[PDB]
Amino acid sequence: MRPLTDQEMKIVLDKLANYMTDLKSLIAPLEDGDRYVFRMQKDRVYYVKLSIANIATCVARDKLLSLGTCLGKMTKSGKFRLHITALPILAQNARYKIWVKDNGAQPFLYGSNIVKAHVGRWTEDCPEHSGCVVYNMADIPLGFGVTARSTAEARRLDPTGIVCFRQADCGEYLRDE
Amino acid sequence: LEGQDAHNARSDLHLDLSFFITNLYRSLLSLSLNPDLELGNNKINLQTTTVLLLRCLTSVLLPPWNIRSVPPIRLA
Amino acid sequence: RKGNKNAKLGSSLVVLVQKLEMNAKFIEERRAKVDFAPKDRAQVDAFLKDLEWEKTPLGAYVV
Amino acid sequence: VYSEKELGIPQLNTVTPVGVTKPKGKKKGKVFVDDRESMNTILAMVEAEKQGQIESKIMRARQLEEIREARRIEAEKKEAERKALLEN
RNA sequence: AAAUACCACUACUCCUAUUGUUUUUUUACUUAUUCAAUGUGAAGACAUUGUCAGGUGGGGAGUUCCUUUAGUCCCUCGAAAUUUGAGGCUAGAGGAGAAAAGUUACCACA
Repeated sequence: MRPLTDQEMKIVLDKLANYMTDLKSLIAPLEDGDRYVFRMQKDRVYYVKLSIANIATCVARDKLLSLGTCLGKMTKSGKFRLHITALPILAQNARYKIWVKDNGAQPFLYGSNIVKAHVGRWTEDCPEHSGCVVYNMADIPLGFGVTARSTAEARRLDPTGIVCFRQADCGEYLRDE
Repeated sequence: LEGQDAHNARSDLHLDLSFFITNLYRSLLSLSLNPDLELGNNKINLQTTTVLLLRCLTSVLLPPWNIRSVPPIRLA
Repeated sequence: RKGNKNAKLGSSLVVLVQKLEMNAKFIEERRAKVDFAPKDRAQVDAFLKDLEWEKTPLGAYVV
Repeated sequence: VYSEKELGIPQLNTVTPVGVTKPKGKKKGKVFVDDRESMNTILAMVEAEKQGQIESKIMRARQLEEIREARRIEAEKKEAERKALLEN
């Protein structure tokens, strides 16, 4: 493994602040004098406890395949892409939320965009290109993405209309099987 | 913040009560141990610290606006 | 310990708080499996009916 | 439109200092960010550019002030580490 | 699998007692030790600390090992008893250097 560099952590925190509300909560120290850290193994970043990372160093580089929760990967062009594996953190501290009925929840898992015919609840005053985590009617985190229009435009929108751009969904777990 | 104009101004004016909520949550224990609690039309100037605590708790848990949107984590 | 210099009371309070923490950890250890459904309180109405106040860490300290 | 990283554009000295440049196509030392203080500094900066324009002057002052506090704490931590590794 | 009469041995498992050795846990106390002061107090057998053996090392300084193949049934190491698996020997094949690089009948855009 290797800790993130300053620019790499700047990029990762830019994306994380795009999708989440508070981040000092993530990097806050815990009761037992332990804290969460960020590490990179084979152009993947992993959110993991410092104790777990320090006990995972005994593993040789070629043999470490996972550690904690995989947030995403840094691409060859130097940009961070977030993952459905990083969805749980997003659910914990999400900024904007979008609830979808079953009729759109199943398509969202199949890998389709969210539609006004699917939306069942909004978050008031959501700007155009903002960070919204997609849940179902049972408050179960289903995915995350960036919304298409604002709340007013979505309300005025044709019900057969795109309201959210899909970026990651729980169906990729059915892929990596 | 429960004022109507301020309630609609909320997001645009960037008015976050997170500090006040956290301070109340952290001070609950010291207030519980404080023995001076019951030594005592108006909306603010109330002489009893218990009454002030009740008003804060009503504001945080049972708000005039968005009563059924309160975070379940906060409620619990 | 940032008051006075009253070390005997300091030590006595340290021992008391230690015992309090130990007894708190004891009850929670034996609490885990106690079904307290709102319409079923048999287990909680039994908790430790079969223990006496010298077995708890606070009981030992107080005696 | 083509990237200034693609083009071999020399760095120019402005009000913002160029600083100690490094040779091209060589080892640029990785400064690892792992301290909570540096994390706080970066995180506060990111939140500042994300929130952006705030109507209230005290709001602006407090955002800039928390960034300044994070930077001071980070610098103090590095100075303490330097003294530790120099004497002991 | 193993066959009981007869008499010879040692193999483990569970209890007991004293005519004894060590090791570990809990607790008690200061003399090991930790903290404060100057022209003695508190803490405490745990910490902290030290040494050898290793694991990792995308960070710092310096310089330009495993896997497969065939053979002798040659040695060791494990394992089941009437045999194996892993190392070892011989010589073919795999793995300027943290900056980045190579590649694809794939993808999006131009």
